[PDB]
Order: sequence, then C-alpha cells, then structure tokens
Amino acid sequence: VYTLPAGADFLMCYSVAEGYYSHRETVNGSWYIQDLCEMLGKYGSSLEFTELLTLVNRKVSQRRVDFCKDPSAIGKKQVPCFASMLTKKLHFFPK
Amino acid sequence: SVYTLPAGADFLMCYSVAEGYYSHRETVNGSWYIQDLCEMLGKYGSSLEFTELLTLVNRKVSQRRVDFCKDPSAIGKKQVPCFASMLTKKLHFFPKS
Amino acid sequence: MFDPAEKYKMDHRRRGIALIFNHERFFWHLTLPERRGTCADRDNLTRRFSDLGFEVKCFNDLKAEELLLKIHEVSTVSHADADCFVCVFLSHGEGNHIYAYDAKIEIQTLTGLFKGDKCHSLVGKPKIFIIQACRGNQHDVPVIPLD
Amino acid sequence: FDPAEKYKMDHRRRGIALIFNHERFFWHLTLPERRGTCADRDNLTRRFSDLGFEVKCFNDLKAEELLLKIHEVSTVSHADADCFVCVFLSHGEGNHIYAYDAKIEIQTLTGLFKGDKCHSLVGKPKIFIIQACRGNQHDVPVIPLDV
Ligand SMILES: *CCS(=O)(=O)N1CCC[C@@H](C(=O)Nc2ccc(OC(F)(F)F)cc2)C1
Ligand SMILES: *CCS(=O)(=O)N1CCC[C@@H](C(=O)Nc2ccc(OC(F)(F)F)cc2)C1
Ligand SMILES: [Cl-]
Ligand SMILES: [Cl-]
Ligand SMILES: [Cl-]
Ligand SMILES: [Cl-]
Repeated sequence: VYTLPAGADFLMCYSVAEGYYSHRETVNGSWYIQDLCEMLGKYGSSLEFTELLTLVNRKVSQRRVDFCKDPSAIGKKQVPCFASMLTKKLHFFPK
Repeated sequence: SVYTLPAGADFLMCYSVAEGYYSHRETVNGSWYIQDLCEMLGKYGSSLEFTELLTLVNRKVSQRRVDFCKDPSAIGKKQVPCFASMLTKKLHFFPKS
Repeated sequence: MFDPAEKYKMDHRRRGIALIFNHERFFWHLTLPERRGTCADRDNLTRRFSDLGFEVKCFNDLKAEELLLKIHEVSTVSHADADCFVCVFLSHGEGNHIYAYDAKIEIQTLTGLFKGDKCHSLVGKPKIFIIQACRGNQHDVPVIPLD
Repeated sequence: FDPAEKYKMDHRRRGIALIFNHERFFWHLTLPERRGTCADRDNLTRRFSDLGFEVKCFNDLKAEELLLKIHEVSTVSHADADCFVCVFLSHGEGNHIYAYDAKIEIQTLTGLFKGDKCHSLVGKPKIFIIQACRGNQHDVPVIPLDV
C-alpha cells in the first residue's frame, strides 16, 4: 500500500478567517456554534461534513451585528473558514 | 436576497501544503500538487464539485513520497495539501453554453 | 481503481470522543472579556455530537496544565475501535494560540499530539478541530451583489 | 434554504484564470530556481482553458508589475463572468509570496477581490491556488494500525 503523511486527515473548522473578529448573539451563544449546531441537527447524520460546513458558512454569512456599544460595529459581518487536509468523504450516518 | 454578504465570503484558498511544511516536486513533470490537481481537473473538473475534486487531490498527493534526494534523511518524506473554504454554495465547472 | 466516492470507514464499534474545552472567564491578570453565552454553545454542541454517537467529554475553565494533561491523555488512549476524533475549543485566541483559563497554548502543540507519528490508532481516521475564537481585530464589512 | 444550492455558473464567460509563474529570482534573494514550474504553468493553462477560463499567464514579474496586473484584473468588470481564479507558482515566506525581486503580503492580493473592492465578483467564487513551501518541516510517513 501507500504510506500517509502524518499531517493528513485533519479538518480545522474556524469560526472566522485569520485577521477578523467573530460575533455572538446577546445570550444564546456565538453565531458560528449556533449555526453549526442548527446544521448538525438538520443534516449531521446525512450530509458530507464539508458540505455541511459550507451550509454553516452560508448561514453565518446572513448574520449582522444588531446591537453594540461601538456604533462602527453595527451591520458588520463574519464568514467562517474550514481548512481541509481530508482525503475522503466524511459522513456521520447513524450507527 | 434579503441578507448582506461578508466582503470576505466566497473565497477558496488552495495551498500545496499545510502551514509549516515543505512541498515537493518530480522536477521533469513539475510539482506534486500541480501535477495531481491537473490530473484531477482533466478527469473530473467538468463534473465533480470543486472541493470534492480538491479532496481527491489531497488523497493523490498523500500517496507520493520522496524517492531521490541528496539529503538521505528526506527519503520517504510526505506531503498533504490544504484548502481553506469560505465558500457558501456548491461550485461546479459544467461545460459552458 | 481510484474511487472519487471513497468514504472514510465509519463502521467501528464507537464513533469516538468529542472533547470540548469551554472557557467562560479568565485569570483576572489576563484582562480578557467574559464569554457570556459560551455555556449555551457547550450544551448545544454536547447535544448535537451526542446525537451523532460521540462520547462527549466537556471541561470548563481548565488551566493550561490541566488542559494539556487531559488532551495528552486522550491522544495516548487507543482509538483503534473509533471512527474519528473531535476536539472543540470555545475561548479567546491570539495568533496561532488558544487561551486556557490562565495562559495561552500554541495550537500546533495541541494538533501535534494527534498527528500520525504521535497517535498511531487515529492513522487513516479524521481528526476534526473546531475553534470558536476571534482571529484578529478587523470587522468584515457588508456587501450586496451588483443588481 | 436548499442544501444542494450551487453558485450561478451560467454567465456569458467562465472568467479569467490569472497565473503568476516564477522560475528564477533576483540573485540577491538567494532563492532556489523552480525547475519544473514551466510544466506546471502549461498543465494548468490547458486544464483551466478546457474548463472555459480565459487564462492569462505572466512569467517572472517584478513586484510592481505583478501588483499592476492583479489590480487591473480586480478593477475590470466581471459582471458577465461566473468566477475568478488566481494562481501563484513561487516561493513564499509566512503570509507572503515572492515576485522576482521581493515578497508581497498575500492579504494585499486577496484583498483587491473582496466584495468592498470588487463589486462585480460579489456572490461569485474567488479561487486562489498557491504552490509554495510553507515552512521547513518535512512531513513523515505513517501506516494505519489495521494493516
Ligand atoms: C458590540 C461589540 S462587537 O460586536 O463590535 N465585537 C467587538 C470585538 C469582539 C466581539 C466579541 O465579543 N466576540 C465574541 C466573544 C465571545 C464569543 O463566544 C461566546 F461568548 F460564547 F459567544 C463569540 C464572539 C464583539
Ligand atoms: C531532496 C530535496 S527534498 O526533497 O528534501 N526538498 C528540500 C526542501 C525543498 C523541496 C523542494 O525542492 N520543493 C519544491 C521546490 C520547487 C517547487 O516548484 C517547482 F519547481 F515548480 F516544482 C516545488 C517544490 C525539496
Ligand atoms: Cl454545500
Ligand atoms: Cl469574515
Ligand atoms: Cl474593522
Ligand atoms: Cl506508522
């Protein structure tokens, strides 16, 4: 067979791209974990996990800062970022 | 339709290697990563989702190893590429028109 | 045949461990803001990963020594009968570091424990890191498509 | 909310694929020549042309020339294009890529195509492909415990 790189088969899922702030709703948690969990609830046991993370990018991209003591932050945005060193399709079908 | 977009959304950053690592080459036919990317584009570019295709590129580059080097400690060494997605939708390159 | 539809083998006895490091407050001398709502995030992830068959192990406000001991321990147990590994950090960060309660830790130290040469029983298996942390001090700005 | 949603790829043109191909460097950079990059550039040109891209290749541009060319492409109309591809075949250092004579922050190059700078690519994919070493560690071979 072929050997693998010791760094293969990692998936790094970040709330934001390097350089940017991440955001939260006042009480119910971060934008990113709320939207990740909603997508896990609806699609986690069927969709390929990177397809699911792409839906999370779309969902978080719809959010905006509604309330902030800094008025320059109002209306500001976030897109998450996932970095894949995966080599195969990843599914969490029911066991 | 109803929502604004982040100015940084819908970027895809495709790297030959993860941060911190050397990338490799054959030298006649070029880099491991561009050779395997181009082979997958040739076979699957017009059908597969582009991140699905990049995952096949990760698998193909992961199969390679350093066979010849003046540094003998480098023999058998390895590379995995890395793609960073800020995409929000599926990306296909179906034939135009 | 190189099969473009190839899936990771996910028919092991166990899904695997989902580790969650949940950081709400920090050592006063770090002058880091409280992460109000992180307990909702931790509970939401616990439910969703449990529903996907993970053994969820949550740790709240660990200090650097405690967090390193715990993650090192998980890296040295057998994952031979597991499909995969998930590790979640809910905290502040700085560059390529994540904050424990008292100090920051290089992210490469944490992922390094699960690399193929350190964690033989996860070779060929997905290692999934999920990091909720700001990664700089710029706010992304809103745009709309032309038309 | 449709989980199968695809980018709109039915515009008149696929769009531009920009390729910055760097084989040799200003002698005072002490950077090794990139023997084989010619093969990579030609291979990409064929594959992207076959996918409908207008491929525009530049060999061994100096920093000023590279910035002028990429700024030009960021300020033309992509209203009738599906997407944008940009390829760098060069050496790098941290979050920099090398032109012939000097390094350039990758964020300056990607930044030109952000939605607030490039209105006609808003809602469209921007794809950056970078063939460059990203440090001085060789990854090591491992085998799954199963075999
Ligand atoms: C109104 C303040 S803001 O929106 O301009 N912004 C300032 C920069 C930091 C941002 C922030 O607080 N981010 C954040 C903190 C904690 C998080 O986790 C959570 F607490 F669990 F939700 C997520 C995001 C705010
Ligand atoms: C035997 C030398 S090695 O394989 O240990 N290794 C040392 C570190 C750098 C590696 C290398 O040359 N990588 C590389 C250089 C140039 C590239 O672009 C290309 F020339 F177009 F292919 C790709 C990869 C060698
Ligand atoms: Cl998707
Ligand atoms: Cl963002
Ligand atoms: Cl800002
Ligand atoms: Cl091994």
